[PDB]
Amino acid sequence: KESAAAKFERQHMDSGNSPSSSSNYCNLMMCCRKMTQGKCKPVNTFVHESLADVKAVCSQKKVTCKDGQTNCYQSKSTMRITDCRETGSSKYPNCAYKTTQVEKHIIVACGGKPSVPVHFDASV
Repeated sequence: KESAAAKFERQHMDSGNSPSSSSNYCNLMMCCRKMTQGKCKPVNTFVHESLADVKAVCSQKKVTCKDGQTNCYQSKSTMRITDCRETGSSKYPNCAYKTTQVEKHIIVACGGKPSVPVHFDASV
């Protein structure tokens, strides 16, 4: 019975800067949050930075996304994301995730008074 945001965050703001590894965080978080149910997540972008800033990003700069949908917000600065993907190897229940470390502006979706980020659009 989360306000969406908290769960969205735990699915996305993995947290803690770490410019290394890749696969480890990818599979670890998915396992930890047991999102490796019925079918696993072919793509998901894991943020590894100050969760406090995410709530600020939400309340920083609206950008018209590649649709003009929601009211998506671009981060102040480029943040550490580990862009997580299932390799052409992932075989549920033997799911196999691999991340791509990139420093890009997360594009988050804020709402749900008091305004908190509840979805993600993309990162650039």
